[PDB]
Amino acid sequence: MNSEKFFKLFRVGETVLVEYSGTSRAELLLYYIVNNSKLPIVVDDILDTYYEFYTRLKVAGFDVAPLENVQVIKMGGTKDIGRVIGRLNISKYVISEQEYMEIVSQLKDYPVINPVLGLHKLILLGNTFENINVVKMVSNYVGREERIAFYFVNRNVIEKHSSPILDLLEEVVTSILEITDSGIIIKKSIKDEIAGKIVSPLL
Amino acid sequence: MNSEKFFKLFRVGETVLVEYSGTSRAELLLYYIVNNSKLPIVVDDILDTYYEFYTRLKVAGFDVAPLENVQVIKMGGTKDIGRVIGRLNISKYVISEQEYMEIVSQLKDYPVINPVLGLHKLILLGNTFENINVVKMVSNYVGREERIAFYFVNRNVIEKHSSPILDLLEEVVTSILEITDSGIIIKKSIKDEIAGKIVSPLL
Amino acid sequence: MNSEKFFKLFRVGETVLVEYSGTSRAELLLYYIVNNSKLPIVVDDILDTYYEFYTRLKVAGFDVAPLENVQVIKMGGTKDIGRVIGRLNISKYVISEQEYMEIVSQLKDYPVINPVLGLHKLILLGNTFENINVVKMVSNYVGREERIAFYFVNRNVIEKHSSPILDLLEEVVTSILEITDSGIIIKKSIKDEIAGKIVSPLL
Amino acid sequence: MNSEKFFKLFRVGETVLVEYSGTSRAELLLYYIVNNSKLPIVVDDILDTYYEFYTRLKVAGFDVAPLENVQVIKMGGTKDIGRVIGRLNISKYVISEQEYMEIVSQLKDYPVINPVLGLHKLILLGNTFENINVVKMVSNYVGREERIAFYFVNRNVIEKHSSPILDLLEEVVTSILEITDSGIIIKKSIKDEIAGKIVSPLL
Amino acid sequence: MNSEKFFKLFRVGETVLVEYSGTSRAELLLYYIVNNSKLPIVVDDILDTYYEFYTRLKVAGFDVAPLENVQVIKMGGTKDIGRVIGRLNISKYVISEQEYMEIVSQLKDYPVINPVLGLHKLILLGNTFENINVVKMVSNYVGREERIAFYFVNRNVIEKHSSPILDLLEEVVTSILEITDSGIIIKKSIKDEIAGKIVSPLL
Amino acid sequence: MNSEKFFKLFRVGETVLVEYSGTSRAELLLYYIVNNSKLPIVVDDILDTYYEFYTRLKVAGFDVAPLENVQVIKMGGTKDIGRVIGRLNISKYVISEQEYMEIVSQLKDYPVINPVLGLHKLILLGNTFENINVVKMVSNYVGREERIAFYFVNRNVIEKHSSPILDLLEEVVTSILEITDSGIIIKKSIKDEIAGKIVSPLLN
Ligand SMILES: [Cl-]
Ligand SMILES: [Cl-]
Ligand SMILES: [Cl-]
Repeated sequence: MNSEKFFKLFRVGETVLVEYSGTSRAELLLYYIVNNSKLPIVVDDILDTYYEFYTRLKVAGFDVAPLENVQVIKMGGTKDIGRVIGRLNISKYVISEQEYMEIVSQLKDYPVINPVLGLHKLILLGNTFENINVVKMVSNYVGREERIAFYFVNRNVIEKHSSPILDLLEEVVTSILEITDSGIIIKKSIKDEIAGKIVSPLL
Repeated sequence: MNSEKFFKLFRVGETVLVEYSGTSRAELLLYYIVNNSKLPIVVDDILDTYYEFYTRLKVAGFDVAPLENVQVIKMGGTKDIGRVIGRLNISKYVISEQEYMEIVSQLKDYPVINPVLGLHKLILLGNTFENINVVKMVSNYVGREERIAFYFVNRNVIEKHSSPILDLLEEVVTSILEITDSGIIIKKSIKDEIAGKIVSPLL
Repeated sequence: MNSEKFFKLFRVGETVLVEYSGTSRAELLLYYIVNNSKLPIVVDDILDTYYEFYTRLKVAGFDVAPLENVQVIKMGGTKDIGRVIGRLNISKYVISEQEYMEIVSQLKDYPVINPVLGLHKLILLGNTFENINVVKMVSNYVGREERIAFYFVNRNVIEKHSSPILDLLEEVVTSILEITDSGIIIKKSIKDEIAGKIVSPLL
Repeated sequence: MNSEKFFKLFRVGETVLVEYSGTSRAELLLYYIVNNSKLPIVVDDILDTYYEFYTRLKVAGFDVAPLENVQVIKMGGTKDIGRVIGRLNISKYVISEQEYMEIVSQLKDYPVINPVLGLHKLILLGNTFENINVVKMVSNYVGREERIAFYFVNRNVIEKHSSPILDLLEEVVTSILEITDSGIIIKKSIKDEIAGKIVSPLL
Repeated sequence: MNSEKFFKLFRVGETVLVEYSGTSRAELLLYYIVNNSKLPIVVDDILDTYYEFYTRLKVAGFDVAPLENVQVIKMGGTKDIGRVIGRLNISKYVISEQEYMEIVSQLKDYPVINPVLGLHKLILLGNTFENINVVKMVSNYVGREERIAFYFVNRNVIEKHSSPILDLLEEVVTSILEITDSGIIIKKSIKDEIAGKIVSPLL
Repeated sequence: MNSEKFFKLFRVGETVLVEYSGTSRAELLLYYIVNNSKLPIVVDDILDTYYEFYTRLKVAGFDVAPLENVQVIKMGGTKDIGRVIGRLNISKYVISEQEYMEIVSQLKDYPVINPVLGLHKLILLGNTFENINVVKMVSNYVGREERIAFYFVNRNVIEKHSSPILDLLEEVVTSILEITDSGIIIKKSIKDEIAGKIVSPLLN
C-alpha cells in the first residue's frame, strides 16, 4: 500500500513497537517508512544501529540517498549516517531526558515520523534495574503529539535476555506490530478495527 | 453487562487481582471501572503506573476528565495525575503500613473502589524477601470494608520474575480476574458458582 | 460427607500433605475440617497464615466463630487468631523441637486434628540447607499417635522454588491430598483401597 | 512373587539402584527385602533415612520387628533403629572408606543383603565435586561378592539437583530398578532380555 | 546441484552466515567453496579452526592441496595451515580491526571469497558484553565490496551459550544458510524469491 | 560381525565418538572391541574409568583376562587395570600433549585400536574454559594414522553439564556412534554409504 495509507493506521502521539527477528529483514520496512515520506523523518539511532540498517539496504541495491537525508539523534555510537543533529551519551544504559528535549527544540516542522533503532541493544547490555529505566524512557514519551514513534526491536534479543522486560515494553506502547513471513501482524492497536489483522504494506 | 452488574460480582472488603498482559490494553478495564463506578475512586499509583494508563487512554481518544478527578495516593514516581492526597516512599521495595493509614485517614466517603496499579513493578524490583513483604502488604488489607480493591498486575512480569510469588498473591486475594482476547475469566471468586466463567462487561 | 467420615480415611499418627494452589480456595477445606469437629483441633500457625485463611473466610460470609475457639500454636507472626496456647520464635526457618514439645505437653484428650498452615513460607524464605531442615522438622513427627497432622502447603510455591524439596516432603508424609477443581485427589495413602481416587467431602 | 525368586534376578557382587519417588511408598519394597531374606541384612543408614522408612511402615500397621533386628551402620543422624554396629561422620558429604571397612570387618556371616538408604540426601547437599566423590564411593564397592547392595534413591531429588550425577550413578551400577504405579521396571540388568520388563513382586 | 551458480546466490559485499552443527560435516561445504572459487580465497582462521576442518577432510581422503594454497589470516591459534599472511592476537575475545585492515592491505586481487571459521568459539568464551563486541566486529564489515564473507558458525554452540547473540548475528548479516541433512536452507537472502528454498550444491 | 569387520567401518586416523548412557551397558561394546582384535589394543584410562568397565564385566561373568593384558595409558586414577605403560598428569582437567607423545614413542605396532574412556568426567569437573581445552585435546589427535580412537562418552553427562561442549565435541570427531537398545546408530561418518544406518555388531 501507499506510505501514507500505512501511517493512517496510527494516531499522532502513538508509540508503535515493531517486533522483528534476524530473518525478518526489518530494514525493508524502515526503508518503506523513510522513502518519500510526506512528513519529516527523525531517526533516534541507538548504538550505531542505523548504520547497520543502512549498510544492509545499500548492499541490497537500494537507493540510500533518502536515508542520508533524514535528521538523526545519536545515542552512543561512532558511525554517523544521515543529518546528525544531536549526540546523547548513555549512562546506565539510559539517555538524559533533559538533553534529549534540548535537542528536539531545534525541530519545528512537527508532526514527525520517529523511527527508533537499537533499543534491544540497551536492554541486552543492562540488568533488570537498568532495563526498567529503559522502559520508563519509552513510556515517558507515549502520547506526545509532536510525533508517531516506531520502535524497531529484535523481539528475541529482549525475550531471551529478560522476558519480563518485553512484557513491560508491550504494555506501555499503544500499538504493536510483528513482522512475520506472511506479513505484518497487528498484535495491539488503538483501533479495535485492525487488532489481530495482518497487512502487507510493501506489496 | 451493566456496570452495576459487574460490580455485583464483588462484595465490600474484597481484594480482586486483575491479571493482564501487554496485549490486553488493561487500561480499558480501568477506565470502565473509574467511569461507571458510583462510589468514590481512590487510586494507589505505584511508580507512575497511573500516568501510563492515563496517557494510553488519552492518546486513544478517551475523555480522561474522570481520571483526573479521582483521589490518588502515590508510591514513588514523579508524574502527578489526578488529585494526589498522599505520597509514600518505596523503601526496600515496599511501603509503610503506618504512613499509608495516616494518609487514608483523611477520607470520609466510604466505601470506595480502590484500583492499585503497578504492583508487578515493585515485585520485579525486589528479591524474594522483599516480594514476600509486598504480598504480606496485600494480605494485610484483605477484608477491610472501607473498599473493594482491584490490583491490576501484569501477570507475565511477575510469573517470569518469581513464579512462587504470583501463586502466593493469587492465594491471598478473594477474587481473580484474567483479561484475555475473548473476555475476562473469573479464575477465582467467593461465589463458588462463577469460577471459570467468562464475562465481557466492555462489549 | 460429614467431616468425621472424611477423617476415617486416615490413621492416628499420620502426617497428611494437603497440596493446593492459589485458585483452590484451600481455606474451604480448612473450615470444613475445623467446623463441628468431634475431635479437638490444634492449629500450628506459621507466619500469620491462619489469619489469612480466617480473613478470606470471613469476607466470604462464613461463621468464623469455630476458628476463633480452637487452640493455636503460633510460629512467628503478629496476628492472633484463636486461643493461642503458645508462641515460638523462628530461627533459620525452623522451630525448636524442645520448645514445641514444651508447649504440646499442656494438652490432653488425644487424638487431635492438627492443621499446620504456612509451611511453604519457611521453604520459600530459607536457603537450601534450611529447606532440608524444614523437611526434617516434618519427618520428626510422623508416627506420633497423639494426632493426625494436615500440612496445608501451596504446591506451586514449593515446586517452583525448589522441586527437590517437594519430592522430599511427599516422601516423608504418609498421605498426600491434592485439591483440584473436580475434587480432592488422593495421590498417596496407607490404604491401597483409596490411592488414586478422588473424593468431594465438601458436598 | 516370593523372596527367593526376586533375589535370583541379581548375583552377589552386584550393586542395584532402586529408583523411586515420594508417591511410590518405597518402604514397601524395603520391607519386602528385609522380611523375606535368607541372608543376613545389613543396612547403611544415611541421615536417619532408615528411621523415616521405619516410621512409615509402623504407622501403616506393618510388623516392624524384622527391621529392628537387622544390623545397621549409621552415617550421621541421631535416630537409632535396629542393631547399630557402627557410626560414621559425613565430612564433605562423602564417607571415609577406610573407616567404613573397619566397621564391616566385624561381620562374620557373608554374603549379606545390603540396603543403602538416603544416598540422594548426601547428593542434594553437595556440589558437583562432592557429588562425583559420592558416585566414586559407590563404584568402589561394585563387584565385591560379600553382598548384594540395594541403593534406594529418590530419583527426582537427584535429577533436579544434578542430572549428570544420576546418569553417572546409573552407569556404575550393574542393575537398575524403578518403582512405578504398574510395578517395578527393570531398566538395566546383567541378565539380557529382561531389560525393559516389569515385575510385581509385592503382589 | 551447481558450481558457479552457487556464488551467484550472493552479491559482492555480502556477509553470509553459514549455520551448521556437529553432525553436518560442514567442512565438506568449506572444501566446495575453496575448491570451486575462481576468485582468490582468503581465510580468517579463528583459534586453529581451519586446522580442524583441514584434518577432517584429509582423513576423509580429500585432496587438501587446495586448502594449503589459500591465503590465511590467523586470529589466535598455533596450528598453521595454508599461507599465513597475517597473525592477530585475541584480546577480550576480539581482535584489533585496525591491525587487521593493515594486514589485508597487502591484498590487491579483489574481490575475494572470505571464509571465516571458528566465530562461535570467541562467543562461547566471552560474556554478553564481549559477545556484543564480536557481533559488532561482524557488522563493521558488512557491505565491503572487497569480498563475500562466509561465516561458518556452529549454531548450537552459540544458541545454547547465548540465544540473544545468535539473533543479533542473524540480524546483521545479509544472507543466512543452514546446513541440514536434506540440503542447505536459505533462511535469509537479499533475493526475496529464494528465501525458504533448499539447495544441494554438493550433489 | 566380528571386530575385524566392525573396525572396517572406520579408517586409520579417525576419532570416533561413542555416545552412551547409564542404561547402555557400554562395557559390552568395549569388551567386544578388546576381545575381538587382530590389531594391538591401547586404552587411555581417564580417572579409573577402565576399572569401572572392568568390574562390571567381571561381575557380569565375562572372562576379563583380555582386558588385563592390553596396554594402558592412565590419565589420573588409582586403580591399575591392564599393562600400564604410562601415567599422565591431569592439570586444569586436561593432559599435556608433549608428554603423551613421549609415552606412545615406545609403541612399535601401528595402527592400534585406541579406546579412550572417561572423557565426560574431565568435562563434568571443569568450567567452560577448561572444557574447551578438553575438546582441543581431542581435535589435536584427529588424523594421526597410528591409531583409530574410540572415545566412550556418557552423552547425558556432557549434554546436561554443557550442551555447547557436546556440540563442539561432535564437530571435531570424524565419526559418531550412538548406542541404543535396538543397536548402534551411525550419526556421522566419513563414508556416506553408512551414515544414518544402524548396526548390531554384537550379534553372532
Ligand atoms: Cl457477559
Ligand atoms: Cl466423594
Ligand atoms: Cl548389522
